[PDB]
Amino acid sequence: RVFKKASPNGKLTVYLGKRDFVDHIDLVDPVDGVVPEYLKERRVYVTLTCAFKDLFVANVQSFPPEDKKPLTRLQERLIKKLGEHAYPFTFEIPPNLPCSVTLQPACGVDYEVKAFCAENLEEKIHKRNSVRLVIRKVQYAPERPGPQPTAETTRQFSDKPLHLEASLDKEIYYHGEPISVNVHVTNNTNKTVKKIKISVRQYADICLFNTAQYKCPVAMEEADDTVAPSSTFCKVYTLTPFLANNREKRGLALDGKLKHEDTNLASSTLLREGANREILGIIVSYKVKVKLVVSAVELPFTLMHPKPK
Amino acid sequence: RVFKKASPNGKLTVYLGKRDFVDHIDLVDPVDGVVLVDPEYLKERRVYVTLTCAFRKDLFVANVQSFPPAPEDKKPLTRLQERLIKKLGEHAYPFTFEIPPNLPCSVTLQPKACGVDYEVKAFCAENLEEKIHKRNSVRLVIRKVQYAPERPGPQPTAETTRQFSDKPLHLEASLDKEIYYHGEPISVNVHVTNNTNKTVKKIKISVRQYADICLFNTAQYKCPVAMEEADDTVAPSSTFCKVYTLTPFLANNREKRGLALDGKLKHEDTNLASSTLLREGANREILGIIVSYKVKVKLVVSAVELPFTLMHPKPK
Amino acid sequence: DIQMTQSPSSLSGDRVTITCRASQSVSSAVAWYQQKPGKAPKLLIYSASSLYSGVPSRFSGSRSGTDFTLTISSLQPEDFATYYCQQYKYVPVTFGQGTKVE
Amino acid sequence: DIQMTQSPSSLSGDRVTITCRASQSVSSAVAWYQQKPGKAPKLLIYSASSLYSGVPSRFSGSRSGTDFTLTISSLEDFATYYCQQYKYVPVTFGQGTKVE
Amino acid sequence: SEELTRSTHC
Amino acid sequence: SEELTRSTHC
Amino acid sequence: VQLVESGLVQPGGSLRLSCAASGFNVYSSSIHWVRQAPGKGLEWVASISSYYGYTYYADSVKGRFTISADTSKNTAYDTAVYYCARSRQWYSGLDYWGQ
Amino acid sequence: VQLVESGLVQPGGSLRLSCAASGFNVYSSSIHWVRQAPGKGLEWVASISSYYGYTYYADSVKGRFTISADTSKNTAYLQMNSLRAEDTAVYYCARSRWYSGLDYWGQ
Repeated sequence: RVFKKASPNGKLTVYLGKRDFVDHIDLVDPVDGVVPEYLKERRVYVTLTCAFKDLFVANVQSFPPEDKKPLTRLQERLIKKLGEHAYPFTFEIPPNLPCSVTLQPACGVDYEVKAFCAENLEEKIHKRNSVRLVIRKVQYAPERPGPQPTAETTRQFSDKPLHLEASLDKEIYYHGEPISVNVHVTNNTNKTVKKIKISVRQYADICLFNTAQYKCPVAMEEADDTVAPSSTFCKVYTLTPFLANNREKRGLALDGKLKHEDTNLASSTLLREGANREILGIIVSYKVKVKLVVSAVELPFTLMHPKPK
Repeated sequence: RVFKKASPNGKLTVYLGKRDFVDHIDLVDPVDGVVLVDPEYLKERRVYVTLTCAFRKDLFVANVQSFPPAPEDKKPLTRLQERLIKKLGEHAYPFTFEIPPNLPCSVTLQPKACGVDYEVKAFCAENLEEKIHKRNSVRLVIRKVQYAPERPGPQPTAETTRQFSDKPLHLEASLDKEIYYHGEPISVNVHVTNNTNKTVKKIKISVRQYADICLFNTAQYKCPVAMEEADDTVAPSSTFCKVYTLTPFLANNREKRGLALDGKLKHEDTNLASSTLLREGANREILGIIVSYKVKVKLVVSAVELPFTLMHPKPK
Repeated sequence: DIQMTQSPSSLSGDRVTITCRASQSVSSAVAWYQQKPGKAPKLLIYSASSLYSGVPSRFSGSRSGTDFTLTISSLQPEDFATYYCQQYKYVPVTFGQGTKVE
Repeated sequence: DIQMTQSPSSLSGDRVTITCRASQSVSSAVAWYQQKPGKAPKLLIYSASSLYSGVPSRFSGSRSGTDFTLTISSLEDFATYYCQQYKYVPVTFGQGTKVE
Repeated sequence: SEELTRSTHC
Repeated sequence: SEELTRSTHC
Repeated sequence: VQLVESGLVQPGGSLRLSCAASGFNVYSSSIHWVRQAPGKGLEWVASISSYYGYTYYADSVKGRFTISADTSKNTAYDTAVYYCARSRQWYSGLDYWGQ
Repeated sequence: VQLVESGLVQPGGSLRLSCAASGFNVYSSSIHWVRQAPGKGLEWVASISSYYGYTYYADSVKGRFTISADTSKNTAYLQMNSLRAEDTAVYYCARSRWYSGLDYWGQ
């Protein structure tokens, strides 16, 4: 089932067989679709764009040899459906680029598909004749779980240092699920500590001229579980991420949005290779900060949806 | 077989069952048609037809709206209008007008062609107040048209004795009929009786097209559109007859700007302007252009006329 | 130019129906003609419907899209003749190849 | 309120199919549920085509425009079956079709 | 700028 | 100002 | 994994319905309720996906009922059976069902 | 009220075809000629729309044929010249008229 949007003049139509295009970590799926007796100029253009500033822009014309990218499976079915005035187009989406993710009021990055007619790009478009689509490059959790993302710190003061010991079930979590934070401190110190603070913070990397980072919590529980000195403590906690308890937090990262929607929080999205190459746009991720109050440990975890069936 | 034109937005269409409409002399046929819109995307909730006579200054202007059906605006469907709607379905709505007599046919001036124009403009709007958007309208041009009285108008004829020579110089003009068909050979069956003591050099056979117009005031002009000059002398105290022949054709006037044609649809070059017929016996104040012919025959010294209506035959 | 073609080339009171089709949109501006051996043709029908005066009523013009048709309600003994269908919107005019009947 | 409606009302390993009518465009937002009366519904189909985990292969979701439908290619299937609609809030189950 | 007045027969 | 992204299935 | 619920009263009376799942969590749930008169069809009354904090109700009951989710024991809160139900967070039909 | 046309030559040569009507005039109508090779269909060659004064020609005769109308005797002429081998046919003059078909014909 292909979405179609038709131009104000009613001449032009653009087809995209979907707009939640997948990524495989190694490569991003190329866009494909179907775009003159009105536009006597006898030519049409597809422009694929990501915009936050347009991060990247590419241009192709389905109508009327150097663009003969071989016809994709569903796209040929579309041509056969439409006939003589139907012409294929496709885009090699470059990797090293974001997914569709937005900011809480759509702000953030967005992918714009603009199909229009003209004699050449140098000529200005007319709203009377184009179709504008918005799309979502999206990425789903690896099938391979990470390590049990344990972290420890024997915070030293009391000759026997205070021990902070922490574990989760997974680095790779599904969205809307709890996190079974499982912690085992050892308070062999000569003092008491009253409150253990369990939190999840969204960290959001943004870069357009410099690497900018901004963070705020999206899951919280306060545990007054005072651990006495010369004592070790053991119980599992439970946080869970959801956007309702934080609607007031301006600029918090949310998932892709087409025009206006309450699609849930922004999913963390992966880097490519071990190169840590500085991708432009938005990257976010989550860590479980458990902090014993003075009288801290974080366990990194990727959060994103499972692979849709 | 009905004409269609669709607006630049493509959702709006207008229909007319024909683009030339006859005048019966007593009443002039009203327009009928259908305006198409997309009610499912039409939040404007209204549509307009305007039928306008336009002298390239508008004249008679009328506003009708098939949608949303106003029960106070119901006129019964014409057989063609219902034949259209029943084919279009629930999304289509008819309209029909009442063109008042006193309004000319579509006749134009020899070089959009100047002269009157009937311009069926269908457009969408919530109310008449807002300006009409270019992407939101259609513009069909059409003609009111006029045809021969089928009963042959009884023989027109003229005469004049013109004294200088106590004996008279006298002539007659007799022609087959006043109503003529465009392109028909005109048989100018004139006669002259010259008892006088003076000669004549040339007899001048021609046709002239008068052009009545009422826009700034009542105004008039004329143009010759047929011609034959004969050196035929009639001697003193002598009599003569000869059946001359003529026909009018636009080619030899292509350079004579202002000569009237029947209405150019877009940029046609159809036959010269037909002479129209007034209503009633009175000199009623019909708008726009009235054109008519007279055969002029003159003896150059050493003048007879006859009105005629060279206009198309009633189409079969 | 518009090509216009007809079928069948030849065939032998039976009703006669025949059709031809035009290569481009020409509206109803089609003529029809018939002609007995060695004579100039006689006009039957204009604007693909209108029967010209004196023509036997059995001759009748029809249309569908850019396909135009003629029907003779019967093959009278005097109906062995050539026939052309011809468009007249555009110059050059184009007569088809026509039908002989017997 | 999409007054989505369902037919047939009832019928008696054999192949069968059931159809529902949408009052407006609702994209793919349909479901199908098999209920034995006295038992809570259990989901068969999502987005009018997709078989849910563990459902027998007999249950094939079908569509043609605002026509949604179901094909049980072979009838425990003497049970009540509901179509659904959810593109717009509120949802609106239909009258349900039993089998015998 | 590019409409067309092109026929249909009911 | 009033386009729409309806679906179509091949 | 299971879902259960709990909670006869004269016209004008009141009730406190409650439903509990096991093996899985509330926030993975758009908490619906649905009812059925004997021998009749099925009707959505109310739903709450606390993930967004929106409570949805049917027109037939608007304003009368109130729906809320007991997050702390994996639980949420006209003669007809009443079902507490769950759907995903995407909505792919009511897939977990109460007793 | 009837039409006739009147008037062999070596290739590269010429003839005049004289086209004569009776009972009605030329200006009422456009004048045409039409070819007909033996056993084959006809083709519009040239025509003078006498009222308009304009004239048009076909591809297969273009520029080499020419046509004119003698109004003084209700007659028109074909200036056929330089005939090539395929121009052998039974020629007709024609008169028409709005072109309610091509209505009058010679012999």
